Amino acid sequence: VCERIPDAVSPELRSRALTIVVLGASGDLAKKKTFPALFQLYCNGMLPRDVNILGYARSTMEDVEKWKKDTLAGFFTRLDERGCHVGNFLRRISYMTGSYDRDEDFARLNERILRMEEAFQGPEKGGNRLFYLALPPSVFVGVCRGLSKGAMQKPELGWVRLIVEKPFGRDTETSEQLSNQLKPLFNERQVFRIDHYLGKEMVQNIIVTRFANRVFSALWNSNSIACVQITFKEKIGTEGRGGYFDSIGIIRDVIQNHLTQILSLLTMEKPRSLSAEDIRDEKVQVLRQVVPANPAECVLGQYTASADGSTPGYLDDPSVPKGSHCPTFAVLRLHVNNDRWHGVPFIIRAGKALEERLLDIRIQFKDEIRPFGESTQRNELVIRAQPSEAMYLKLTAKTPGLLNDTHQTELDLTYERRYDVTLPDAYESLIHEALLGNSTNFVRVDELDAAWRIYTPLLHAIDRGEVKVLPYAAGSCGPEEAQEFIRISGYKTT
Amino acid sequence: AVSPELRSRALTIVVLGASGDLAKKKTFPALFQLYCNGMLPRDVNILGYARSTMEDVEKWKKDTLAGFFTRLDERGCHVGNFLRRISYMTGSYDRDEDFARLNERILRMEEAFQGPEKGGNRLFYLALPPSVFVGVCRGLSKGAMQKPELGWVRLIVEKPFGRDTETSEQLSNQLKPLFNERQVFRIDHYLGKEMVQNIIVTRFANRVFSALWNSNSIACVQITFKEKIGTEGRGGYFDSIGIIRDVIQNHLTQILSLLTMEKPRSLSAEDIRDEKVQVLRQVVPANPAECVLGQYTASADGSTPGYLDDPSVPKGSHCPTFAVLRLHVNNDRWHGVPFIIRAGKALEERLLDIRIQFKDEIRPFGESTQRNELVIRAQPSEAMYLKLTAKTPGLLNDTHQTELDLTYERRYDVTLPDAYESLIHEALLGNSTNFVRVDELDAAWRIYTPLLHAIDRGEVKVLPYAAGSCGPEEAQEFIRISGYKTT
Amino acid sequence: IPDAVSPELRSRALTIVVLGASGDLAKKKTFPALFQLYCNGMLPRDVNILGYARSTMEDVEKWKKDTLAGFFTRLDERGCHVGNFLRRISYMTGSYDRDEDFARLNERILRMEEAFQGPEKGGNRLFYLALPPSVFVGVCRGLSKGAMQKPELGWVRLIVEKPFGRDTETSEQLSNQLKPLFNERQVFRIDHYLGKEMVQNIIVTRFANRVFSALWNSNSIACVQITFKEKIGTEGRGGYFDSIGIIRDVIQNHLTQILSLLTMEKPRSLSAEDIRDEKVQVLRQVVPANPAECVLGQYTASADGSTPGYLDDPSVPKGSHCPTFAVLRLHVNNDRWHGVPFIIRAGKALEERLLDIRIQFKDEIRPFGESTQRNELVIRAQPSEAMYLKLTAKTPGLLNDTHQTELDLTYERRYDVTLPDAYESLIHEALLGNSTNFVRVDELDAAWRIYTPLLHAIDRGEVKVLPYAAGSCGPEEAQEFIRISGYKTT
Amino acid sequence: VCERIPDAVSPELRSRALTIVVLGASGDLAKKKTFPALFQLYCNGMLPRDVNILGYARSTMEDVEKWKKDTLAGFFTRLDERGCHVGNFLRRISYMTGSYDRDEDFARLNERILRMEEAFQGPEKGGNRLFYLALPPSVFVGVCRGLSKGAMQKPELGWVRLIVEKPFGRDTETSEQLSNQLKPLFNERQVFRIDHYLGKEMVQNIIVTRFANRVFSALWNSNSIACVQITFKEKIGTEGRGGYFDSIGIIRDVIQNHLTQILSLLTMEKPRSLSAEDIRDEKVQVLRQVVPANPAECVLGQYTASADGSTPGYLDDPSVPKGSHCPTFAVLRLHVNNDRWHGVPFIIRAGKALEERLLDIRIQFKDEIRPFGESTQRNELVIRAQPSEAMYLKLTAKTPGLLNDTHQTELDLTYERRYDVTLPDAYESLIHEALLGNSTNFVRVDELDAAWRIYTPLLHAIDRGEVKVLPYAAGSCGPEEAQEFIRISGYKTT
Ligand SMILES: [Cl-]
Ligand SMILES: [Cl-]
Ligand SMILES: [Cl-]
Ligand SMILES: [Cl-]
Ligand SMILES: [Cl-]
Ligand SMILES: [Cl-]
Ligand SMILES: [Cl-]
Ligand SMILES: [Cl-]
Ligand SMILES: [Cl-]
Ligand SMILES: [Cl-]
Ligand SMILES: [Cl-]
Ligand SMILES: [Cl-]
Ligand SMILES: [Cl-]
Ligand SMILES: [Cl-]
Ligand SMILES: [Cl-]
Ligand SMILES: [Cl-]
Ligand SMILES: [Cl-]
Ligand SMILES: [Cl-]
Ligand SMILES: [Cl-]
Ligand SMILES: [Cl-]
Ligand SMILES: [Cl-]
Ligand SMILES: [Cl-]
Ligand SMILES: [Cl-]
Repeated sequence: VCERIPDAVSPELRSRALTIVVLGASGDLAKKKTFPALFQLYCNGMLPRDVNILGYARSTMEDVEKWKKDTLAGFFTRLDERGCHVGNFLRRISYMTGSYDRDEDFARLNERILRMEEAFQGPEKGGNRLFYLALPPSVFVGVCRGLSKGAMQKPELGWVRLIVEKPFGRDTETSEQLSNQLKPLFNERQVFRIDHYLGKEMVQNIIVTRFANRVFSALWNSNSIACVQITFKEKIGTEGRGGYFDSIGIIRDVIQNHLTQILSLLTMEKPRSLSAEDIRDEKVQVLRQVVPANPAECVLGQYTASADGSTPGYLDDPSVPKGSHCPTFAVLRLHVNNDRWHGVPFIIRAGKALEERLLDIRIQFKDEIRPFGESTQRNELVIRAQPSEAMYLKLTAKTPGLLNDTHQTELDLTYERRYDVTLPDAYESLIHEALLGNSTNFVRVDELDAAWRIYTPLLHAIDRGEVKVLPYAAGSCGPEEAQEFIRISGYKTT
Repeated sequence: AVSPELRSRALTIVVLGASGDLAKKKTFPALFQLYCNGMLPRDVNILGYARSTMEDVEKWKKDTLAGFFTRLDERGCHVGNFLRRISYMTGSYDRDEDFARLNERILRMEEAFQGPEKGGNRLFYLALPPSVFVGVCRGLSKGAMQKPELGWVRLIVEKPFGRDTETSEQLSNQLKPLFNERQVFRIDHYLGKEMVQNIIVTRFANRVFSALWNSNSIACVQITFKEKIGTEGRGGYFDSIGIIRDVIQNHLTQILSLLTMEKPRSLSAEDIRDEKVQVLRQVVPANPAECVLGQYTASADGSTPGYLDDPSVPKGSHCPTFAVLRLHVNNDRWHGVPFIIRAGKALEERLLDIRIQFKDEIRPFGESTQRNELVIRAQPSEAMYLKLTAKTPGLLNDTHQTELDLTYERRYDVTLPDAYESLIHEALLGNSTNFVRVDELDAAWRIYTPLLHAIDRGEVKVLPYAAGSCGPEEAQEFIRISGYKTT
Repeated sequence: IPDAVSPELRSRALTIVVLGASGDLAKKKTFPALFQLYCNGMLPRDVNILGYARSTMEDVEKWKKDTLAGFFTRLDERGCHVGNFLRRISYMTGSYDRDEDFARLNERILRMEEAFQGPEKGGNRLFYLALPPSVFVGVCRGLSKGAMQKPELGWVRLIVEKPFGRDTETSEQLSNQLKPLFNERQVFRIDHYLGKEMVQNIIVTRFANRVFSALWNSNSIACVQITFKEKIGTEGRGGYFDSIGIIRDVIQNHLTQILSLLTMEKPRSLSAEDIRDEKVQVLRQVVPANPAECVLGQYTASADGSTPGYLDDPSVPKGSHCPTFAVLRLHVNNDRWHGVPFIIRAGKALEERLLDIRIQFKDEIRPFGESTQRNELVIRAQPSEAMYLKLTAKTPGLLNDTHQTELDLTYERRYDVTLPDAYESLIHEALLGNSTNFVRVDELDAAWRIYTPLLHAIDRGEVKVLPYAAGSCGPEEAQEFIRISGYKTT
Repeated sequence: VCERIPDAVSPELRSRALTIVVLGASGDLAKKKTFPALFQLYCNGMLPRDVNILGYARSTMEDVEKWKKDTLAGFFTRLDERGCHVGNFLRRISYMTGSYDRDEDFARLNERILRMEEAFQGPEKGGNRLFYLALPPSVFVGVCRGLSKGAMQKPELGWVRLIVEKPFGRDTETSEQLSNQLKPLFNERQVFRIDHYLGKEMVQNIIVTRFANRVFSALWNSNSIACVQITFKEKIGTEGRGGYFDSIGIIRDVIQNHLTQILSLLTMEKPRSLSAEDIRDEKVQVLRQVVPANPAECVLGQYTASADGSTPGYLDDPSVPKGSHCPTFAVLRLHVNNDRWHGVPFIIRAGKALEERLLDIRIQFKDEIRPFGESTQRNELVIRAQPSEAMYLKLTAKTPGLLNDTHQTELDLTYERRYDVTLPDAYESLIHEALLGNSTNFVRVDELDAAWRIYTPLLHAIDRGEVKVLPYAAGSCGPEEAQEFIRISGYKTT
């Protein structure tokens, strides 16, 4: 049932105007993730009453109000509680057809931004501008140069922040050139490199789990931990738009960015404070100590057609080039060369067209050899980030009853069972943090370099045809070689 | 489903003191459950031996005895068949003629056995008043024993085991020539509770608890016993015992030994009992300065009368119905770790739990965090939960306290056995691990005797508290000052 | 003399200006260290050492030969180089407050820089400020105003000596007065303890070895003691001391540097800022010393009469309550050091000359009990630079029976090395642009924050100052306080 | 200079007569080790004034006084301080010719002992009789049966203790049969199985080093220790008497007994007390958790002639059978399957005809990866039991002086340079402890079984000709394959 939206905007966003410009408003990401997150933040009353959401793309628009009502509003989610606010929120959105390379079209955008900023009834003159760059990577530097050249606020009249989306190059060299191309354009402080995993409720809780608790603090090192596994599983393939993926692969898409962020949070030292800089300095520090993934210590897969025929093979896609050896699956063994993690194996898994949708972290502890031996098995801390948010500790306990034996049990915490809260999407958090000027859950220039350095030797070997890409039926668990590799790497299954 | 060892030879379970409140309320019901579980042989001989000159045994068995049996909605059809196994005998606890009469009957039952071995195993359950104990033991040893190489003889013995080190040592010396330690099964029913039996698994089958179980990670250990009930009617018995001798010396010291012991050499009985004795021998004797005592007064409204309002209770009695103690374990694992042992009657709730409180993680969260805590609740509802700090779910960067819970009533369909089912079974299976050993008993009395003597000399102050309240206010301040951080 | 000069010192001119050349510190510590670095071939042979002071001396050559050269040490090996080195020293009478005199200084440095036969046209300037604290900001303003080297023609580095204020407020003031004058990068705040061979080895002992690394936390360590003892009193310079006290003189600076190196976390690298960031970090977690957790002393005359009482000095004001002795219990509020007591000791007119670090480990209760006692890692920085670990071992022979033994390392026995003075290292490091063994602006603030509440309680007459005979071990109350604080002896 | 002997006999030995019977007095072990140790114990005033030393053997005597003066006294050591006491001590020794199998001669042995016991002027009647069995293993059970049958003291009139020398079988089965053959003859308490390593100053200090000190206690487990090495080196070969060695080998001679005792003391848990059975219970406990040595994880050698010709080859000995594959050298990798030692490699080395005489223990700790990396190396705890008794900890420190580099240093303790004490021979301690009834430094029946169980699968593989025995020149460091095996096993060289 429909209810009033509070004026709960952060006080640091009240005094001056607010213009959120979504560059690439026509794009799949903006319609599926950006505009829905803005709607939820508006409904939560976390954005000002008078925000200006400006869509800008090359798409010509015959009816912006039909696009807003039919296309945009279709992707909004809590419509049984917030369906009434759709109209009011959409009243805040405006659209603009413009190029990503022509200066006049960038003078147009700024003139509209000035026009909206002048409409403000609050105390301070000027305005704060947040730019969401949801564009194809071929136009990125074009937009950045254009925005920096003449879409910036006057000095001492409001902050200008830039939310930037992946891809961030294809390896160390291509990424480094993009970072150098952006260095004269904007300060590091104004760039907000999005990796949506850093906005997931269970990824945001890693740092608390680890450093607010002595139980995990005392155990979080090579003396107690035997193996660390990071898993990404998807039932969906890379169909329709599979030619886009052929150029990327599973390592560049999921492993380099998303699962390396989880790796940095799980392996970092305790931060000097909970400041952004202090947290990101520990993230860079550990990533700089990860030995580059080696081709011998990995397994790759590419999905074939499903047992029945429902899901077609990866190569059946017309966008996919003939005889492509692009991996849709990868399992890697990683080593962190420091005194906390010496000898602890890190198993990173990511695959498409698998048996289930999964995102979890598995901290498997050493066995307690005596006095139980075979009557016991490795404890494990499991943090499952999706489908259902849960954290559970797997242990051994006496079989309940008159029978004197052991069994495996769990000390569980299930978020759907424990809390009434309808959790926010990763993009709600991240967009909010960017408005609150909080950089901790945003990839730093050096944090990005450190990530590419782990995977580039491997990515290049793959691209040279040096690493074998094994087939697997869509809907199966992946190649059989992968489970043997996982076993041999150090992970004891349950 | 009987043990193959129990199949071969006759089995005679003799309950000495069958007319007593313990036998009817705890022994016979546990025997019924083992019989129903098919853990006892079908041709088992349960022989009640007491001073009661009762006329109608069949009426006693049907009306009195059967009334205390529990799963009658599931296994109450077997009442008749089980009761058909029970026989009764009037006899004295001091006359050889009455034990000769006992040996005579057990023999007439053993000879009736249709199995392979011509002898017969004897388990004696001594549920007697302590003034007749040595009398019975001498009588049973003199002429109620089984012939060599024709079946074992096992003696289950109930508390009290003296009142201090000297009186207990006396009793152990009186029993030494009568039976060998292996034959003696000293019952402490806490060692039969599902959560107490899981201590050893929790601690030594898991690296998570193993790594953390020492002074580097643990800040404080608390053992709690709470009862809403007072000395309701039978206050004259309690007056002579007190809360330390009743609960703390036996029950909570068993929990203390299992929580503080080193890792055993194996899961054998003596290897486990050797570690229990070892730690108890390193507990510094409780000091009168490091304790708080209470005696309950009438409840705020009047429902529960005061301890001294009981006519069985002598005038001006300074008997403690409540006690909180701080204990120190003088070894390298537990150096500096405070142990808080709590036991009281007429309190706010029924509770039996263990609290392992870990050190605070000072940085980087400071006030945004609080000590982790591993809580093991043995009753009212068998639970094990680990208290932690986590980010408040949602669109806010704050912290909150959460739990990684395991609740046995929610997780399992198993209707758990009574403490006496386990122990009686273990005694038939000849497993001594959950039975107080002669030296284990001495080590326990040595911790509390200096304190008990100080109390008995009128050296320790016994503070009043309203029945139904949390006890004296001095106790919570003592707990705080002892090392335990409240939430 | 070898050509062991660093290549950055070679291309450009080098001018080392010693401001306060007539001062006791200059003749006793600065000029002797410069001589050793010249002899070692660590300084260019065409170096310009310019003494700048208020002294109106007539004969510089006599001052250099008789006064200066008298304090030089290896003269059985380097006596022949005295002449050549002294030929590099020049002197210049001038004020610390007149711009014309600093202009005259700038004028001289430029004439010297123009005389250089090397490739570059500019010149590197190192200024050693060995001045009384009342003229400090005067000199800094004058030097910054017009004694600086042109842009892209050489670095300007400033070596600054203690006192750095008298508490947090006075120190903060001085740091703010210097902020617009020089970039922190150029400022080299000297604390000579960071140049001592045993203090320089703390970081290696601790983080290059798993034996000490595994043991360096509250689980294994029971007590940490830092000791400073001197047989010498004020002896002549009492009024000079009266205004400072033992805490401001030794404890706040010297022993807090040892405290930071002993308590810091493992650095991200061996870079200056990575090391100095861990030093600031721990100091920011030391709970401020409390007046209840300390013992103070002031020496009286020695049992016989040899050493007179502190108050017998005419420079010392009548009825002065200045402490010549202090023992303190300090707490470091972090997860590595929670519950570990830190006992910091410093006193004058005591039984012996000592500077050592004592890490006392927890007792192994069982199976030896009374047959054993706490292990101890002792690092003695002077009189005889050594490191030894105190342990329990079986009594050798047909007995059993335990005894206390040591696994020793004595530097004068094991090495033929004749170690450099603390000032040789640091002066060298300042020329090499290495800031790791120099007090950072924030590192200084963090140090004063520990002692200022206590220093103020002392200055308000709130803390009792107990007497002790010169040559004794100090007040008896101090030993009992040490015992009660957590330290056990035998 | 010559001085009076004190009456420093332990009070428990003062009360009743003492008869030390050396069975096999003509033997090389008695003349080289037993009688010299007795002389030192007599000189120390640790034996009664009126002891009776009775030599018993098969060897006919032509002049006992000449054997005593010329042969026996020749092996006595401190003759510049104790040369004057030689006469007085030798006056206590008597000799007896007799068999090791005929009862007739054991009745004579009992007859002489009672005669000596009756001569006692002290309080208590009867006598304490210590039997030192220095016999060839073919007569062992013969002697034990004879001594038990009728050379035992009357009940409640004095203890009868038996010192028994190696060999204790050749594997588990042969050892077990010998222990069962002795079970009805004597109680375990009365048997004192000698392993002379348990009498060495540095071996006796292991237990103190480890459990009286928190520095070593905290560090003594898999979290800090990377590798543990036990070394035995001898310059001597099997010169003249090779026939006896051929039947034994280096594993049965040194590794199974001597170095496994060092292994048990280095790996055991902390004892419940310093009582004999509390210490011996921990020794059995760890030995019962050592995985049996595997043929794949070992290197064997047999010495050839020295580079010059001084020391001849092992096979050049006529006592040595033709084409013998007996190992004079062995290096093994051992694993202790418990939570303290999981993953820690144990390297056990023993060889004859090597470069030097050595007996040392090396406890190599894990590297400290950061911040020093290559500027540092693994710390090590070295306990050298002979030639010179030193204990030293190897560490990294700053190079003294101006130079800001690192170097390797030591925190040393050398016993000849820190104590004035002329240390006793291993046999002085052990004989003394046997008189003082202290069993802690004597192999227990179960401790012996646990030792054989580690080496028997390997010994049998060797005896079946399944393990390769590599040659090495006498005086060299052994086969080159051994140093590569040591490296690969986990030990990082100096
Ligand atoms: Cl197809
Ligand atoms: Cl989901
Ligand atoms: Cl839950
Ligand atoms: Cl490459
Ligand atoms: Cl004790
Ligand atoms: Cl909750
Ligand atoms: Cl649950
Ligand atoms: Cl016992
Ligand atoms: Cl008492
Ligand atoms: Cl703080
Ligand atoms: Cl010195
Ligand atoms: Cl010494
Ligand atoms: Cl030395
Ligand atoms: Cl203040
Ligand atoms: Cl005679
Ligand atoms: Cl005997
Ligand atoms: Cl044997
Ligand atoms: Cl054992
Ligand atoms: Cl085992
Ligand atoms: Cl030697
Ligand atoms: Cl030495
Ligand atoms: Cl055993
Ligand atoms: Cl075999």
